[PDB]
Amino acid sequence: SPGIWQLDCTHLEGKVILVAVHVASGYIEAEVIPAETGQETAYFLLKLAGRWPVKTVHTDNGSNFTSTTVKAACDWAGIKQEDGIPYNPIESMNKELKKIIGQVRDQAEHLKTAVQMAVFIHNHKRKGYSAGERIVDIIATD
Amino acid sequence: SPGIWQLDCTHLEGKVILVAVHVASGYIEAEVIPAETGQETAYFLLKLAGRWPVKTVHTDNGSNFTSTTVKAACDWAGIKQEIESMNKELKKIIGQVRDQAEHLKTAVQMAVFIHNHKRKGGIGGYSAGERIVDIIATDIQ
Amino acid sequence: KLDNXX
Ligand SMILES: [Cl-]
Ligand SMILES: [Cl-]
Repeated sequence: SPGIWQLDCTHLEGKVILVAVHVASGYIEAEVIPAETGQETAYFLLKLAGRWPVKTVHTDNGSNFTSTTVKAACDWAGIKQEDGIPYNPIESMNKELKKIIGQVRDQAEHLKTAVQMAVFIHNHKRKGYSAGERIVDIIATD
Repeated sequence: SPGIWQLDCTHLEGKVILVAVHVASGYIEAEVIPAETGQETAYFLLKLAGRWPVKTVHTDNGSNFTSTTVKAACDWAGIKQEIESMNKELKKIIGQVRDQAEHLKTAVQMAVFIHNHKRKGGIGGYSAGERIVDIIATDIQ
Repeated sequence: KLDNXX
């Protein structure tokens, strides 16, 4: 289904990376944030929603998602929040993203740059179509 | 032409908004940064390139685009360095929602959302976010 | 206000 995303967090070098996965395509977007707060999480989701037509987000039900800033953001953007609901068979994608980050880490002075290089690699990898090609094909309305 | 973008700066409240416009669609992305630095520019371009198939970026030629860190980012991502209304439109939306946010950055991203999702014309029309996705999907196929 | 406000 084209409008369904899953958000996950992963912690590295003592920083936090918020990852949004477009479930149908495996396409990802990611940002390093200083901590898993309501306001940081809200701002991430507002940006994501401005970029793609986001109808539903599955979350881990962390306290950052139960916050009223996140709820305000989701209602403003018309996003339905599904807290603590798995769509079924991820920690692979976290271990994978961290695998790729580990491979490019020596090419960037700062972790945030390495994370973006890793996102680029991930979304462009042919598996035949890339995740980046699949998300657009799935979302296109004509 | 599917891989061409234009990047422009706007100054508001002593902050800088970097605005990337996908030329063929009018779709935008934007970020708010403290100052127009080579580091921030490179970071914005790698984020853009991991999301969309960016081949060419047209810019204002300022010193942020000349830096060795921007050249290293562009080399890595395969980007060649070699719409003014869209920016005035963005600025006007930002003004209209500005008071609904404590921070400039939240108003900027609301305006981005409003801009990319707004249908142009009547029944039969498209939003910029629909146009970009349709342009790229058609190009792949 | 959408963010920290309000
Ligand atoms: Cl999270
Ligand atoms: Cl600029």
